[PDB]
Amino acid sequence: VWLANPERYGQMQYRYCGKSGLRLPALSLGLWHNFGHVNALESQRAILRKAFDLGITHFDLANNYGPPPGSAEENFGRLLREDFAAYRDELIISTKAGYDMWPGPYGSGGSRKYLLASLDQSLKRMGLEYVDIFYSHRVDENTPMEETASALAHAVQSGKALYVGISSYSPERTQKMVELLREWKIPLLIHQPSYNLLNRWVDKSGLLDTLQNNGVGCIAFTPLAQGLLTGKLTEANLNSLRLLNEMAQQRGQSMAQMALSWLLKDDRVTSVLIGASRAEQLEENVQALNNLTFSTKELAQIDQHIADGELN
Amino acid sequence: WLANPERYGQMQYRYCGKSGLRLPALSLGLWHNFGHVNALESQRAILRKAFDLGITHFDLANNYGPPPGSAEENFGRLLREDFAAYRDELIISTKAGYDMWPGPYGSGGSRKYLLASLDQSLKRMGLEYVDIFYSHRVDENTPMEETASALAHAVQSGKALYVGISSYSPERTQKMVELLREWKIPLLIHQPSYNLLNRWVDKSGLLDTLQNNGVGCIAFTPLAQGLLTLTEANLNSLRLLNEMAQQRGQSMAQMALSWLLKDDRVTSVLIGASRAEQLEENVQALNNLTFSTKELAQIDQHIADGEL
Amino acid sequence: WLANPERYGQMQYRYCGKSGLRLPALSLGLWHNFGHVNALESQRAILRKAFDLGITHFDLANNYGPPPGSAEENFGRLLREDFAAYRDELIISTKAGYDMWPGPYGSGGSRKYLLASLDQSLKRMGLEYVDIFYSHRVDENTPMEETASALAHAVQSGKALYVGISSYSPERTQKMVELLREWKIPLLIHQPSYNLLNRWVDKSGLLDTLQNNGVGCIAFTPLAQGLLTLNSLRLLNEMAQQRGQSMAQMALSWLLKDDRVTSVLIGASRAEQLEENVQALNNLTFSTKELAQIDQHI
Amino acid sequence: VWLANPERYGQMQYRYCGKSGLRLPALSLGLWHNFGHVNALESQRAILRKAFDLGITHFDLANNYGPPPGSAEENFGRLLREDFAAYRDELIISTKAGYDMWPGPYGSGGSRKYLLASLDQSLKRMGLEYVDIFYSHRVDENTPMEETASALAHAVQSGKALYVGISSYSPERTQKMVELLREWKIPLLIHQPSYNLLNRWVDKSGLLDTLQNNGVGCIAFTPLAQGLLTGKYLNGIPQDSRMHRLTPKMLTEASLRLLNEMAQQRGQSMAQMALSWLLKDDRVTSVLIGASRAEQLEENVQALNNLTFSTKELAQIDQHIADGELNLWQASSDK
Amino acid sequence: VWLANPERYGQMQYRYCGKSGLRLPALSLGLWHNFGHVNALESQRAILRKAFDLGITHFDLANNYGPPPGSAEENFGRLLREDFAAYRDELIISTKAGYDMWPGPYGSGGSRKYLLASLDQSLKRMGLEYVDIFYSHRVDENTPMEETASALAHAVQSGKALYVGISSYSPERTQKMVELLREWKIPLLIHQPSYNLLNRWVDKSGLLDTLQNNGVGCIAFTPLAQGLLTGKLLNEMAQQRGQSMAQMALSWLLKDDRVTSVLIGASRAEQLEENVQALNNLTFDGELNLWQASSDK
Ligand SMILES: NC(=O)c1ccc[n+]([C@@H]2O[C@H](COP(=O)([O-])OP(=O)(O)OC[C@H]3O[C@@H](n4cnc5c(N)ncnc54)[C@H](OP(=O)(O)O)[C@@H]3O)[C@@H](O)[C@H]2O)c1
Ligand SMILES: NC(=O)c1ccc[n+]([C@@H]2O[C@H](COP(=O)([O-])OP(=O)(O)OC[C@H]3O[C@@H](n4cnc5c(N)ncnc54)[C@H](OP(=O)(O)O)[C@@H]3O)[C@@H](O)[C@H]2O)c1
Ligand SMILES: NC(=O)c1ccc[n+]([C@@H]2O[C@H](COP(=O)([O-])OP(=O)(O)OC[C@H]3O[C@@H](n4cnc5c(N)ncnc54)[C@H](OP(=O)(O)O)[C@@H]3O)[C@@H](O)[C@H]2O)c1
Ligand SMILES: NC(=O)c1ccc[n+]([C@@H]2O[C@H](COP(=O)([O-])OP(=O)(O)OC[C@H]3O[C@@H](n4cnc5c(N)ncnc54)[C@H](OP(=O)(O)O)[C@@H]3O)[C@@H](O)[C@H]2O)c1
Repeated sequence: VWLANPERYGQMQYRYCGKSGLRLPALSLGLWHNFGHVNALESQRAILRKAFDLGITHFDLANNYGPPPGSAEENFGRLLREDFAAYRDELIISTKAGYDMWPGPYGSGGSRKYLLASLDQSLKRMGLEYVDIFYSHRVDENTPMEETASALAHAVQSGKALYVGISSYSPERTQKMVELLREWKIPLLIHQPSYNLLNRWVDKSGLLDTLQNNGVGCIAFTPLAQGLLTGKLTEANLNSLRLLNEMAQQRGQSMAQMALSWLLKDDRVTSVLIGASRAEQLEENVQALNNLTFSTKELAQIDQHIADGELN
Repeated sequence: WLANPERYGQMQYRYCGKSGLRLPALSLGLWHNFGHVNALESQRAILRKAFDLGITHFDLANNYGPPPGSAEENFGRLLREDFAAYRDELIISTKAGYDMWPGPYGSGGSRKYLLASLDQSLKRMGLEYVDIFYSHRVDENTPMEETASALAHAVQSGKALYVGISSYSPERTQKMVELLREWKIPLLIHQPSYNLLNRWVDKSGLLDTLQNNGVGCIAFTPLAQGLLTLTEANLNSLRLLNEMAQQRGQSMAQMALSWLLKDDRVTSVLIGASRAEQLEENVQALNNLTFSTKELAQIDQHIADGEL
Repeated sequence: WLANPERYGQMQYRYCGKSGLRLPALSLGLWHNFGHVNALESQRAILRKAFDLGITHFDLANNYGPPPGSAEENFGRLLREDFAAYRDELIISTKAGYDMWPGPYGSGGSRKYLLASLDQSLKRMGLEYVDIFYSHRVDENTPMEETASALAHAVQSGKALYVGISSYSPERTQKMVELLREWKIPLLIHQPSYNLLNRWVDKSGLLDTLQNNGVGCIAFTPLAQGLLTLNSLRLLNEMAQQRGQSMAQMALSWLLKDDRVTSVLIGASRAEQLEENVQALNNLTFSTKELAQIDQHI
Repeated sequence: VWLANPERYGQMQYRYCGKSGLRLPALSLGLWHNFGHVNALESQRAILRKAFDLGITHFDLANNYGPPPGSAEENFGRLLREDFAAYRDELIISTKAGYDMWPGPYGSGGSRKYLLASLDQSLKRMGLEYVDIFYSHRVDENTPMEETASALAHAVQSGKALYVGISSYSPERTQKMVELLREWKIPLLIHQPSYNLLNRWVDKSGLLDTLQNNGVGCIAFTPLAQGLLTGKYLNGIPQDSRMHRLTPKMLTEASLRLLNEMAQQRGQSMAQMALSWLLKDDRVTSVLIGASRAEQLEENVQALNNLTFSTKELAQIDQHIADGELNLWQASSDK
Repeated sequence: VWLANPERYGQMQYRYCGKSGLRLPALSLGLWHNFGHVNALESQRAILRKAFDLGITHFDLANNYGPPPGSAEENFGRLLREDFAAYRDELIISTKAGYDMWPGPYGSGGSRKYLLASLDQSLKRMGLEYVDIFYSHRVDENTPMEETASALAHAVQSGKALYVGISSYSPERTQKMVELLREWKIPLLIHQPSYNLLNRWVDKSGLLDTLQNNGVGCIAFTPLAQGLLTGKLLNEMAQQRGQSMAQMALSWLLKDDRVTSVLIGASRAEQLEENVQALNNLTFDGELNLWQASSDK
């Protein structure tokens, strides 16, 4: 019998997702790594329990997370049944379809076949009646967005997803998906782009404007550039990373914490989607919330060191 | 049973019209050879070979057998036995429109027949849904509004992922596209008879209507039920068409299929089989999909000369 | 589908040993012609004709097909389609003992094999229980106490109404009667190979063991697989002609000439063969002279 | 989809269990270690697939195997569903109740309450309608054997277990259990004692004679003394070993260097000889090995190539291999 | 989510029930009163939680406990589902049939009809596959004991009761029930008689000897004479021992290995806390046996 921390909602920051009434935790946990059948279930269990005890209420999955593909969703479903029986309604669970999942022409892409068949498999693996958020995981340029949109609408209409989202769509495609979903009277909830201090296509492309103009949330994935922004590649690269680490030290933050605080420095990002291989990493990362302020000078110096090391 | 791991290596897949659904260039139909009059072991060897060759689309109708219904039952049986892990790699269709059961609700295009028939097909196959449900033919006594709305209810209720029509004129096809658009459903596919010796589809303007509306085309009786495998002039022309195939290094069947697949106007050709070896032969059509301008003229000329 | 209303008018039924169960004098076996290699419509026409002739007993085993299990599955399908309203008018048997599935639990007489096999058979046929469950053969490496107790568990648990054995010697039969009596279950039936050209049953004393213990006898391969349909076979055919019978009919009548045999378990590949075979019942008498001449030729 | 090795039944030896018709593989796999939630499911899957591909058809479990308790049974149930859907009827699956499993007075021991509640939990964890063998896992001197026996009989009668067994019972208690089960017309199938070259209470006590006289099988547990009889601890304690994760207290001055020579002389590893030795007698039905990786199964099954020992060999072993003081289950067998 | 006290098994004493392997807590909770639909569910919840947190693992019910009849079993089923979902297998739950439950000739007594139909209703009310102990609740002199026994034996054989018991049977009828149940290879587990300082028919009749000789446990009911032995001259002896009167009355029953358990009631948690402290000092007619009709037959 497991009891979650009664103070779990006392310290975490929650942000409204775009114009919706759904509040996401400022840090969410992704299950891309460390939740496959290659990882011991006890290690996974400790991570999920610590995340919920820190008030992280959003867990982000996809069909092909593991390895092997599907295993994160299965393991998550097991831990849900064992430790989160009483807590499902306090969690926001997402899954996605778009990348290679199973063999053949219906195992990848953006067709109605793949999306709806995949959603069913994901709900069965996780033991859920519905996900909170179902995503088109990437752009499929060979499926008309009308078809992808109508699949997402069917997920909602049928009660298999409460809300829908997209991931790695250009601003123009995002705008088209908002419009197609509006024809079904469904608001696009959220957009999940890769976004970190060293990868700012989101800024440069004008995505954040499209999102804000349409009331769509933003959840940043690989916010630590998969560990590059943690301190653990040319000479100028390393020297810049060293200087960024020194800025983080000046702020009283690890490099990881400053990378997260930077994404969260303004309202433009709803949540950052962190990974963890152990509970202590969650404890460190959520402390990013203790220092979300950057001076104009700091923001310039950060961009400058990135310019100087050619980390763009 | 384990499907061939290399099954997706050689088959060609085509997007169905403007949709994201990729059909195999050759699909298997179950019109013949899958009734209760046919041994289940023979059926099993055919379906297993089809999937091993990368044929992912299996086309059924309520009344396929004989007797009526039995193709769907037998398929369902084999699906459970051998394809338990593979449903989501398959495109399965059924249809309603011809005589299936006695009386005024057993044929035609009414909401009663279509929906009651879809339910019977899902139960016989053991499926929650078909990938493609079709109106199997035109019913001039049911308003197309009723037929279209029945197809829409199928989609809405989760009993069919997509819908199609079979043997509709270009004008009726265009009206069905429009009626289904009112429901925000794109018509996926049209299934006409179409082969070297039967080109109403081209001449009527059907292929243009399909392409213009982003509807796929799957050719039924692509071998003219074996003719492409009778007066003197007919036979003599078929002999010459056979010789052109020989020149190409193809059987007549393979050339007949390649010809339909020579361009993007056809999504798929719907072949039958009574044994596994015929599937092996037919899919080799993909090795030679090119026809010169001269070849296409000579083919049409021999067809003209034999009055085929 | 409606069964012939006169189906009980002509068939002869015999009490199985001392029990109250009446079997038809001719029963249908599904050893051949009911596999996935045989079209279902042909199978359907055979079963409908058998029931229309009053044959109420259908004999199956786990490994009947081919492939193994397919007879039981095809039977289950036809039961559901055509015999939905008639299950309680039918006596259905199955068996375990021969090779069914790979490995050490897929053959023989163990509790593991018999009880697992029964479960698979009931699932393949779509039945809550069989009327008769059999040990299909002797397993000299499993103690009979184990085999018997498995059969008893089948009865106690409601998976089989009665139990039987097949191809057991008179001595092993007697032991199985005794082991089952310890459970207060009477052995219903013995199924031996028995025909004009294979009479170990007579020579061994089996029929006496069966009668003494009230156990029924159902003869399998009663036509020696079709052989009883060269110079001696010619003369046996001439005796059949003299009786106004086909050779097949005489072979069956011969087995049924005594109260010693409850039923003969025929196979059929088409309906017409059933129609011919049941007419054996029109001439069940043999003179002493005939019986001698038959033995003399054969 | 997964396909088992078609030749899986070509090399393994199967032995009739006592006087029953149940044939166990001469090597069985136990899930005491390496199948908990602390062990990756992929590693477990590779072990079970290799075991079945070698013809090992018997998997032995217990309620409290893991860690944590219950997790071996849950993981096994998952793998059964995923890889062995078509093969359940080719497997012999056991579980047990008798050690500490859950808190309180009903969570340990031999009572009808504990045994029947536990069997239900094991079936639910494994996703099975029944186990092939249900055991009383040890002696409980405070529960009358009549109660324990009757609980095992209810397991059989109700269809939750095909056969029943006992583990670590003295010859006298074994004999009583055979008698009490006979009153229910159930034959006791099997006895599971600790038995290896360095732990021979089974020989000394007369247990093998009791078992044969009652037609009861014998499945030898810790047949490698947990790894000690593998030689893996002759020149150091390896990183990837149970002892680094069974302690170095067991490596006393008191055998292994001598035994290793004898094994070399036979063309066997020490592990193989240890197994062959248990299997030299037709009264040992099987040896119940553990494995932390597939390669260990491949080595161990080759024990079956050399099951013969000369009088001299047996004499030297009896002379020169003293009790190892490693029977951690002696409490049960001394009652 | 509710978590039971992790030290719940640290203080309670457990006793083997007769010759069986089943260990009952020395104090068990009965639901005769205070668990009907006339009692707030929150109050009931606080009592059961405290009982378990003190290591009391046995809860004793009957079909007609309430009021109204059946309601204790229903309330208990609810609380089981809400707070004891993870703990069923740590609990010993009993029910009974024998007194008036429903109208008519099948609603009382010892017939196979009443006992088996009643067991099915009890299991449905409590949401349980089986009870740990099913009892014949009293003697029915108009049903042959062979019938009652066989009904108890069917409960066990069918998996609806793990063990069976009897309540308020004379020594002679107890002995007959032991013998009848042995013909089914079932040992009678337990006898539940009224027994307290002011009501000792159990001693005088020879029942404790019959029980011990047959390996049957004894669970004492109305051990506080319903509250009379709580205080609301004996009180002065209790004071001398450093005990409340209640504690001394319970200690007295538990002074011997003759009593497996004393079956207390409670209307609030604090009474459980007080009563279990009886275990700290186990060393040493009121005309109130309202269940004497049954024990006199
Ligand atoms: N939609 C998409 O296309 C997409 C693509 C990628 C990811 N994502 C999502 O985003 C999530 C985040 O991606 P990611 O795993 O690359 O996240 P990240 O936050 O970029 O890196 C996470 C990893 O960095 C390490 N780490 C985390 N906190 C740390 C700390 N305080 N100090 C040192 N190291 C630390 C851990 O790895 P070690 O255990 O190796 O130390 C952890 O597993 C995923 O789980 C997934 O759901 C989505
Ligand atoms: N317990 C055991 O060990 C065991 C072993 C074997 C059989 N059996 C049982 O015994 C049953 C009978 O075995 P069986 O099929 O060999 O029996 P059989 O009656 O000796 O031979 C039947 C076959 O003979 C042919 N036949 C039948 N009637 C005929 C007629 N009137 N005219 C011409 N040909 C005729 C048919 O074969 P064609 O028409 O194809 O030539 C038919 O399939 C089985 O179905 C089975 O249930 C049991
Ligand atoms: N009834 C009971 O009370 C009881 C008690 C104990 C056990 N058991 C049963 O008996 C089974 C076996 O117990 P056990 O695992 O201690 O038996 P074991 O066979 O004495 O020990 C097996 C361990 O030895 C190592 N090993 C095996 N083969 C090897 C080789 N060829 N080379 C090197 N190392 C090798 C492995 O450990 P590492 O690789 O991790 O070092 C493996 O996990 C249990 O799984 C359970 O089913 C029952
Ligand atoms: N088999 C049968 O025929 C039969 C018959 C009767 C009972 N029983 C069983 O035995 C159980 C016990 O019956 P019972 O409730 O009369 O038993 P009891 O132990 O004689 O009395 C319990 C009652 O005494 C009062 N009390 C308890 N502890 C106290 C304390 N420490 N200080 C002050 N007052 C205290 C409480 O009543 P207040 O707090 O409201 O005053 C409580 O409801 C029943 O629940 C039932 O399961 C069986």
